[PDB]
Amino acid sequence: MQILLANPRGFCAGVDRAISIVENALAIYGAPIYVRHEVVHNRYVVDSLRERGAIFIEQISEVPDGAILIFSAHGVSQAVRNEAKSRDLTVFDATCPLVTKVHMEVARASRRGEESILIGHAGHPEVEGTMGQYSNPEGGMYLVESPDDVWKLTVKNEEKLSFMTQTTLSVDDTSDVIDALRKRFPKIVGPRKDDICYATTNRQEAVRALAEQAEVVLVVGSKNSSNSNRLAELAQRMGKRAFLIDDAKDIQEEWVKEVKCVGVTAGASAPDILVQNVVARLQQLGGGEAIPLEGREENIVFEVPKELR
Ligand SMILES: CC#CCOP(=O)(O)OP(=O)(O)O
Ligand code: SF4
Repeated sequence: MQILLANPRGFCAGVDRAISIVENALAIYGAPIYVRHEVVHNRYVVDSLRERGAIFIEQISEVPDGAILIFSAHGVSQAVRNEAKSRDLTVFDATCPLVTKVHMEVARASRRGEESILIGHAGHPEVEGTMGQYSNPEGGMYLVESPDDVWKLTVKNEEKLSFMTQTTLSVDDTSDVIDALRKRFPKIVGPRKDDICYATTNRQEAVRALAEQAEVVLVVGSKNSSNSNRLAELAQRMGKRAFLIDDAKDIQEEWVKEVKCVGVTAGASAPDILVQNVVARLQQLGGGEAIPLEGREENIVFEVPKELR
């Protein structure tokens, strides 16, 4: 059985930065370091940091006075930031710079009292954080997930309306939402295409290329990782069996029995050691040397804040 690896796969710049922010905090200050939300949506990363003394919480009321608190890479609402600010807390922010870019646009619209529409998935932490930058009661902030949602939306003033997107969506499904937004609201203002980041765009392109060759695609990523779920979904819609897996223990032999070509990729929150162990397991199940596919080269790095070198 041939093993193909998607390219690019695995860690993006925001996820490597966020992990480094928590590890460096641990190394500088010792345990415990409190983290608001999973720093990134990967069970192995989160367990690793927990075993080293990071304590992951959902609400600032779970953090003691005097504690060091880190915001996860997905970002936080103004209310959460204000709650940490009004408390005794030393705060480091691991929000990806490409999520903060979206937050600044929502802040701008809020200050103008002009309504905004975010395209994104209800209850995802990034959507909570981004919706949470809008505070002006005179404007409005609305979430849509599908064209049907756009067809039911009514707003106060459609001549002054802008849109933003979550960073880890399906490029194709988002494009259909934006097409609806523009038909429904011809004066709506947005970015040229969406706020989907380079890493999400690039890993979707890479898994498309992988699924063209492979019969079965394994995506290394946790169940609550939006971008990892989008890679599996993309492969499934191309008619390949695709499985979202945390690690090699998840691989069921039946999924690859009699399969001549198996493809592996990884979401932007999955460490390469997990892919290495997946490949080892596929080799126990008959696979040969893993062959990386040619891919678009990535070169962006985001540095940790100077305070945490
Ligand atoms: C912030 C961020 C990021 C990329 O990985 P993730 O943590 O799995 O996040 P998503 O659930 O948004 O995909
Ligand atoms: S998936 Fe994109 S926006 Fe999210 S942390 Fe990675 S680089 Fe930043």
